[PDB]
Amino acid sequence: PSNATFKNKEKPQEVRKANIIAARSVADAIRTSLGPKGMDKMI
Amino acid sequence: VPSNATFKNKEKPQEVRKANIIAARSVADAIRTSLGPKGMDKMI
Amino acid sequence: EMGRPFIIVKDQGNKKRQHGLEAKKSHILAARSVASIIKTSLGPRGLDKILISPDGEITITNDGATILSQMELDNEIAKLLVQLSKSQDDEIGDGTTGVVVLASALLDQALELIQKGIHPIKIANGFDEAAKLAISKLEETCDDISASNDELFRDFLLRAAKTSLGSKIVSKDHDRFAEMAVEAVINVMDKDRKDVDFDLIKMQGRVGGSISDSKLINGVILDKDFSHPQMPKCVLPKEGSDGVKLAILTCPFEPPKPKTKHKLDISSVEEYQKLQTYEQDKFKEMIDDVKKAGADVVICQWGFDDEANHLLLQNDLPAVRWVGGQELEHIAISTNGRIVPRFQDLSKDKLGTCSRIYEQEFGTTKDRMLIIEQSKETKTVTCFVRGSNKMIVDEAERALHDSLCVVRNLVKDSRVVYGGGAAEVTMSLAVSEEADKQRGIDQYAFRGFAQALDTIPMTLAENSGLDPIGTLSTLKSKQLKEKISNIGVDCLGYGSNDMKELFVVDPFIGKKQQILLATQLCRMILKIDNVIISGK
Amino acid sequence: VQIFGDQVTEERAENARLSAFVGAIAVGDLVKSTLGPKGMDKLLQSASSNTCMVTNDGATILKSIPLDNPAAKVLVNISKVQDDEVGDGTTSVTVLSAELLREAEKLIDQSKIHPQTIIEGYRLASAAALDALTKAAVDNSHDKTMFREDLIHIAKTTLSSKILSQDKDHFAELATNAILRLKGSTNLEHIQIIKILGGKLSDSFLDEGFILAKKFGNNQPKRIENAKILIANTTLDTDKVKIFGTKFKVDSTAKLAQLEKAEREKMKNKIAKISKFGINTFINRQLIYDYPEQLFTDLGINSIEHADFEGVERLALVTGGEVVSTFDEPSKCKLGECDVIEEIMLGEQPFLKFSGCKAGEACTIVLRGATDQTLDEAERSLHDALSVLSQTTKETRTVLGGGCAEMVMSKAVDTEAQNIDGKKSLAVEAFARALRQLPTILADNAGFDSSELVSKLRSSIYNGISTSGLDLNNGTIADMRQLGIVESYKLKRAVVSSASEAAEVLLRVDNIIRARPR
Amino acid sequence: VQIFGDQVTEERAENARLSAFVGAIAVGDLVKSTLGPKGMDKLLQSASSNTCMVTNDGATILKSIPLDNPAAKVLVNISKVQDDEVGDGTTSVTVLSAELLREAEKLIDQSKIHPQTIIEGYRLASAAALDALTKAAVDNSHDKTMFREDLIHIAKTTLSSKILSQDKDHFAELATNAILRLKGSTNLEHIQIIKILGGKLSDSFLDEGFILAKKFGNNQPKRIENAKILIANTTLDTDKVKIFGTKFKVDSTAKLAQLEKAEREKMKNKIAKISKFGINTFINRQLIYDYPEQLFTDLGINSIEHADFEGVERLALVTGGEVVSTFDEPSKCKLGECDVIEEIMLGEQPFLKFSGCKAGEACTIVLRGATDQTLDEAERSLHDALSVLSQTTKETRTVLGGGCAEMVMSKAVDTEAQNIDGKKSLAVEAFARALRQLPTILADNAGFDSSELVSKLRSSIYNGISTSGLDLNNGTIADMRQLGIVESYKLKRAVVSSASEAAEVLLRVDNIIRARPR
Ligand SMILES: Nc1ncnc2c1ncn2[C@@H]1O[C@H](COP(=O)(O)OP(=O)(O)O)[C@@H](O)[C@H]1O
Ligand SMILES: Nc1ncnc2c1ncn2[C@@H]1O[C@H](COP(=O)(O)OP(=O)(O)O)[C@@H](O)[C@H]1O
Ligand SMILES: Nc1ncnc2c1ncn2[C@@H]1O[C@H](COP(=O)(O)OP(=O)(O)O)[C@@H](O)[C@H]1O
Ligand SMILES: [Mg+2]
Ligand SMILES: [Mg+2]
Ligand SMILES: [Mg+2]
Repeated sequence: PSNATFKNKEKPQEVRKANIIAARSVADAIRTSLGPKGMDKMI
Repeated sequence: VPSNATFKNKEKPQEVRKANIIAARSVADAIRTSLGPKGMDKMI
Repeated sequence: EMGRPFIIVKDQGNKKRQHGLEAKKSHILAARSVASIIKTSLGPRGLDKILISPDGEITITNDGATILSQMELDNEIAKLLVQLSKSQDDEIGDGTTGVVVLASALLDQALELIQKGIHPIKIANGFDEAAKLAISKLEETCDDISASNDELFRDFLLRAAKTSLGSKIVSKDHDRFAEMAVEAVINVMDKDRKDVDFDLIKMQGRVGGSISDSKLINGVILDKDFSHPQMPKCVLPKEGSDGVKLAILTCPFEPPKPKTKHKLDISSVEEYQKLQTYEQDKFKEMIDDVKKAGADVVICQWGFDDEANHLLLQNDLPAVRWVGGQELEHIAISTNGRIVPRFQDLSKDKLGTCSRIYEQEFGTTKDRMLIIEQSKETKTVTCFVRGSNKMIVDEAERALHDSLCVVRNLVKDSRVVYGGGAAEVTMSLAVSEEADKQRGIDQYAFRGFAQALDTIPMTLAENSGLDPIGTLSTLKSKQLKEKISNIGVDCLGYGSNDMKELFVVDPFIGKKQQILLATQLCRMILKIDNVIISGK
Repeated sequence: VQIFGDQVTEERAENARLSAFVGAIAVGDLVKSTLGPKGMDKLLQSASSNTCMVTNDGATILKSIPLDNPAAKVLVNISKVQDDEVGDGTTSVTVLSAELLREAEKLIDQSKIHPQTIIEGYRLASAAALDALTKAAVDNSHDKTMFREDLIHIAKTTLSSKILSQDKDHFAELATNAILRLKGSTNLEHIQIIKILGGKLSDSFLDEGFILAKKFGNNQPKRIENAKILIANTTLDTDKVKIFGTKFKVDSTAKLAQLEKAEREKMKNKIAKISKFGINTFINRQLIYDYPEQLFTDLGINSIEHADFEGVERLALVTGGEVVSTFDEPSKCKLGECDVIEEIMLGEQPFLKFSGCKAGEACTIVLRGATDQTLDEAERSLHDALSVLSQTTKETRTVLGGGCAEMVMSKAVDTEAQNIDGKKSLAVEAFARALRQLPTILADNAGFDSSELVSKLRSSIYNGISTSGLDLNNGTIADMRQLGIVESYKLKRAVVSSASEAAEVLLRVDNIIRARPR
Repeated sequence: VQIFGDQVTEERAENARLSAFVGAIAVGDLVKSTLGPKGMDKLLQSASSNTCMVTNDGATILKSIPLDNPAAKVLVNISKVQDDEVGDGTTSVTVLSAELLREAEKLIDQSKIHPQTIIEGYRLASAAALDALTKAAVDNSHDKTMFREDLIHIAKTTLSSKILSQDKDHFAELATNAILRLKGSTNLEHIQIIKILGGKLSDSFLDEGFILAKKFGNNQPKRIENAKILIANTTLDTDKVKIFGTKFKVDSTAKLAQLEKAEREKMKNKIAKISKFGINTFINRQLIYDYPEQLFTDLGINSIEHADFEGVERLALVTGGEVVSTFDEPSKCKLGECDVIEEIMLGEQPFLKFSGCKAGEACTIVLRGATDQTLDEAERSLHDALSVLSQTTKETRTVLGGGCAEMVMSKAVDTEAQNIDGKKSLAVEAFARALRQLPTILADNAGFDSSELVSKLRSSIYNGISTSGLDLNNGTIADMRQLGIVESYKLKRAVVSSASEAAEVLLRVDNIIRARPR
């Protein structure tokens, strides 16, 4: 309860959340290209 | 004799008092020439 | 104006003119801004200051010569104080922070006299006469230490060393710094104890380790390593030897070629085959001339081609490449050798002699540096300084450099004084006593010079957290009751205001220049009337 | 009257002392979370080329991030010196030197202590801290078995703060054997690190030999047994002789063909002298053209080109041979010996592997990683571990880690604070509380208590037990001798000396002057 | 995803907090030098109109200085609330509320305590601090001799920090007699303060009767013996006829001449009803036209016009009469009497002086100074002193000041802190050390070592002697009963309550959302 450590920093856990969102957004772009039913990507 | 008692902090007020005296004496220098019967008028 | 443009000088509106009392007030306040900066760093209780260069490099020092050198200013009066401390560091090398405080103290007392209606030349005439009365008074009080032998003469060098080492960063090691600074002059000096050569002592800094690793090494320290490092790092002499027979060569190892541009025409195969044998015969001849002379380590200015890497490896001859021309002069002095211009002039008498040649690993990677040691007293002493910060390795150079400037001044005969504010108080009461006898219009001139000398002892009480009024009143009352001039301000607070028991010693030639540089500079400043400053 | 020019920033007052102390707080707080095996890595955003760099070391983080505060540049320089001197502890120096300013800030503000008094307080406090580590140092160099075992425990402590803390048990022997191969050599440029992308992180191995990325030129076989390796530095390709003032005066092209043919005769005569050694392999650091390479085909001699000079010294120490030029004299020249030479392939690039070499003075480390960021981290993680173990062969004294060494020094600091009296007692005791922060941050990164857990370690030492330490795995007090947590004595003195000297820098600055940028 | 918008500044977690802590430090350091009798005054220069103000009050400094920090306005509002309810101690509230955050800043950092846990520590600490301060109070007003002497000691303590501190010995009687003449009614509307240039500060004298700057009529004499004073709410002016809302319909100008004459006889009959009272003096709230003024000369009636809203009640209470409107019934509104109505002159502006009235329920204070900067502070110096002396009439509980009250409250905090288990006990001890910061600054502004004076005062109270305090003149520990330093209980209770609640607000902020400024 009151004896717990507050750690003073909620930033480290918020930085990882912003890193996972941008990482999953890149993996979700090529998701439609997987398998024989995948689609080509023109760059 | 050193290292004991107290050490002065925030010395800016020492400079602020000097800046206030120097600026006040500069104003007193222009009016100083008007002192006495030999003084001159100041046109503003 | 009459309606036509009136321009006497090009860039009329750009340049400005100052005259009257406003021109004098701007010059005094310009020195007060510089003084209050230097007064904080004066004394062993002073504090350093960060100097930011336009290129991003930083410098931390309390030295008035270094602070003002890298300081970018505008007003020319403050720029005159820059060369004031530069004049003190170039010649004497000690008391750079005292000449700025003393000069501004003369200007502060002169501003009060100008407001009273005194002509500026009459103020400058009073400071010149009062400067010679203070120097002649302190010259009679000091005593000659030259009567002591060489055993006691080393003690006086240790006394003035510990004083100059204070007030600067890394002042905890001053005990060992004072010992190493004196031993450099003990090794390098004339037999008559006169006119010692300072250029024979080089200051070589190194970044790494800790300050406790600083030690004296007599020899040459080079940044270049052994070429083709298949040879052992530490070179040892032969069983019996006269020495290591160090060789110095300003000529690279190459087949002889004309200095002028030449054209070698080969008209046949037979002429080309002779060039093949002529090529290898020279590299075999150059390595034999060194072996016949008994030399071991060969030093080359321009280096040599990879052909001689294995050639000098077979004969076990260490070699270095790309050694600077200035370092070659430093090498021949330590080993007492002679530079050999060519193999035809190579002899065993021109080879240098040193105790040992070796390299140190220093840190993890860094770079490889060569170290030379001497087996006896020589004319070369190289200072070795280490530190955990780049700023520490830098400031420690000029910290020991200024310490060597104090010792070389003591080499001059029959000049010594005791510091700690005892010199300024003794010379202050001598000037104030003459003011009562002379009277006249110059009576107020000696008062301004006497009050200016007391500013240095009062500044020492500010950094130590003392009362400048109670400290100055004690020093003045002591000189009137007794003739002992050795009582002064103690910023370390060990008691015993007598300087004889505290061992603090300063060169008289350094304190004499402080009055001359401060008085003669204020004489020029007080003569300035019209100030013309062009726009940048 | 302003003596300074335009756009000149200076603080002569409290703003200067405030900016100097707070400037070190942001530097200390940046590397604070990177201290300990539970610390987290930091990310660096490059201003150009968009090259990301992830490193736990504080030396790279401080040098990469631009800092315009001079108070910050002092903590950056001491980290570069700590990396270049010992090779490890760059974060510990920055944190410890920052905590010295934290305790010195409250003495000037609250306690009203003179700045030099705080500086003179650390002088007598650091003397007791360095003497406390001397009596706690144990020299195991008298036994080769106990000395080799200590090299493994030191590697486990250094590799724990990096990403290798999971596999550090497998990598402790690889880093220990690599130092034993050097036989006391402190030079780390003799060990090659080849980073390979892909595979498991635990697949990193250390071969006995020299692994060269270069391959044979054209027709040389991949695998050959009983091959004598020779190294030649100079020329042997289209030799220019020496002087540049040589020319060919030709009356008719019939004679010109004989002059160029004589150049090929010089090449054939030089290769013919190489065959007199009886070597199956030849290596040139300079690249070899097609004409001289074909001469090795009939002689059965291998050829290798484009070898870097820093790899030549590494190669010469593996084969135990000698660099040979001026082939006229075979007697004074020495060649290297190798049992078998095979060309392998790791990933897409084939490599040249050596095995059964006579001399072990140099080796080559191969690393495996999932990303190049882990590869750059794996090389820097071993560079910090191999640097401490290299200095251990020189100075064999060791001191226990895990919060023990920091608290033992604070025991001698509190003793000297009573005899000094004066106002320095607050400055001396401030140095002891600054030593509490290093084991405290170890518990902060692991999510532990910063008060009761530290008090248990402090009360255990004053009872007569000097072997007590902090255990971050179980979150309690454990013995450091059993857990095998120990560091070099040179690392302990370097952190205390560098932080004490760096703290004396900013405390001496009353005024900060900033010139107009260029 | 940015939901808020463009140009929206927001801070979260460790970024959100430490914005409130630095804000309290920047605000607390401004009023830190103004605390105590040796404190230094602060000059405030406006960005427009070039108006400067010299003030020692912490509330007036924070209102003038623009602050965009949301946490800075927290310390500004509590300075206004402390100024609204009491008027003194606004500097101590800003400092004490800032010291609570400075101590709590290290609680979350060093000891790792949750912010809400620290709030629970102040709740138990403030409850024990108010109980110890209440028991230390001494009952007052039971004796009229001791009640008057205690008011003199309060005025000397409040004016000690003001520029009046040199002349406050003579000003203790100036501010005391103004409260006793109020007859229990607490208002500052009844006390007039007039600024006069010239002379010295100690030339300020107490006004017997009521003095207000006015002017006599043109034909009216200056001095009248035993004059009757009346105040009229209604003004003598053209009233139209009665109800307004009308205009005259004139068929022939023969009736128009007698029409304007009828309006002249209406105001003439109104003065005839006023003359039935037999008054020698008349006072109106608004400007009087020249026509009714001539009727006062033949009847021997003084005239005073352009009376401020505050001047109506100030004059009516001193004379004892009440404001008359209809004038119809002579028996009602019995009027007082003034001995001397003769007007005097102070400086270049003559001031109407009254003497020998029936009631002293309203007062007037004359102040003389060299510059308006001193006169602006001289009014605010007495305004803070008269506010506490007025609140002391209704609230008789008083306590000892001079740094003693803060130390006595901290004694009970450390007593109950030993019986509180858990991590919240560290926040309780932080409240006790925060109470010791107020007497610590008292020694810093006086040029004396704070570590020596606070340590001797802290250990002296634990011995059982609660009368010990700080003496800034001799720089030692002296008794507060002998020095005569007494402060009201309402003053010290408002400082502890406002500072403890203000620090609780900023510790509850984990996020700050700044909208785009208009
Ligand atoms: N340890 C000391 N004890 C007494 N006086 C000292 C001591 N160190 C320096 N001083 C005095 O302080 C003055 C300034 O010395 P310092 O600032 O160290 O170098 P510089 O003379 O170049 O300014 C000297 O004149 C000297 O008399
Ligand atoms: N298993 C463990 N238990 C307790 N402490 C440990 C353990 N592993 C490492 N440590 C401690 O964590 C610290 C890691 O410090 P480190 O981050 O390497 O500092 P730097 O980066 O400056 O070298 C070491 O000083 C060590 O004492
Ligand atoms: N003559 C005095 N001697 C010692 N302490 C004093 C004296 N006068 C005032 N103080 C102390 O100064 C503090 C501030 O007083 P005051 O100026 O009334 O409040 P503020 O500074 O908040 O406006 C009080 O807590 C009191 O203890
Ligand atoms: Mg010096
Ligand atoms: Mg490490
Ligand atoms: Mg007050």
